[PDB]
Amino acid sequence: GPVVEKIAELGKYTVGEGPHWDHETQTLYFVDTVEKTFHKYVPSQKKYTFCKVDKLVSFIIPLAGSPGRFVVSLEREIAILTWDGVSAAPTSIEAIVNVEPHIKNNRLNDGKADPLGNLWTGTMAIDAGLPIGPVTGSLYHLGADKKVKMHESNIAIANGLAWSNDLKKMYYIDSGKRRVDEYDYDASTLSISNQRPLFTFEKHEVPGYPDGQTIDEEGNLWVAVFQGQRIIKISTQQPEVLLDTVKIPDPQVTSVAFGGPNLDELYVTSAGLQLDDSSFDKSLVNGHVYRVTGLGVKGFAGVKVKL
Ligand SMILES: [Mg+2]
Repeated sequence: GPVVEKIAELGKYTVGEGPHWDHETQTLYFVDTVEKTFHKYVPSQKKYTFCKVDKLVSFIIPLAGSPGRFVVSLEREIAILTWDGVSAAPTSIEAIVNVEPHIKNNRLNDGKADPLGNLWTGTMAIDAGLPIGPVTGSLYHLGADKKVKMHESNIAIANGLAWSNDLKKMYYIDSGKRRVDEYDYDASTLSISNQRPLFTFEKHEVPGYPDGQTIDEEGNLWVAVFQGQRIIKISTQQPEVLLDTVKIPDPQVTSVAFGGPNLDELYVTSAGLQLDDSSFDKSLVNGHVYRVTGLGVKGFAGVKVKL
């Protein structure tokens, strides 16, 4: 019986997203895509701060070796944000690369560093829709040479990413496909190949859409289910195996990250934005942040981007 706790200190988010646990400073970072804000929460000291920008944002990841600098998305730009962690505006922003300069109605969505510190992230139409909408996105990684390489195309809603502990596989979610895919991942060349479905929602009566994901020390995936009011735990040893379900009060669960001193607390973001064709009445759709404990598994600290 896991225990799910609403973090009252944090309030309500329109689309809370992109949780990142920095273990060295025991700090959780996350974003609100639609409200154009970055957020910082220090649980041990009950400290909460935010930063405002004027572009759509989708991730915030500390830069390796540079305290107070972060790699972030600003619409289609990957940028370095210099932020003191407390002032409401950044100190400076420096663009690294625009991934799609000539696709004006796209944006970056989910992004994460692979275990080697390479940033992987995908794009999507700003007006992407569920269950059907424009399909214009692609999946990229950024090299330490500041050039992007494309790995996948025809993505509707570029979402959660994770890598196996032995660095042989990569897991990926296009929410439009309502499944989690697995790929063979070559750490030497950074190539992915042999795409196959790992877990298909329709085969297991799972409502909603997969969104963010993370992996634990046992190699199982924890997947946020947007419009499913839950997180699910799924096997990576065998396809199509649902291991557990944990209900979250907010229906629009968006993403997940392990954190806390012992890396055994699961932080969970959600979205209060009410969409058309929701399966839930508006009084239920709030956008709180949750902490889940007693899962009996640990995960890994967030990886910094090397760049
Ligand atoms: Mg997402």
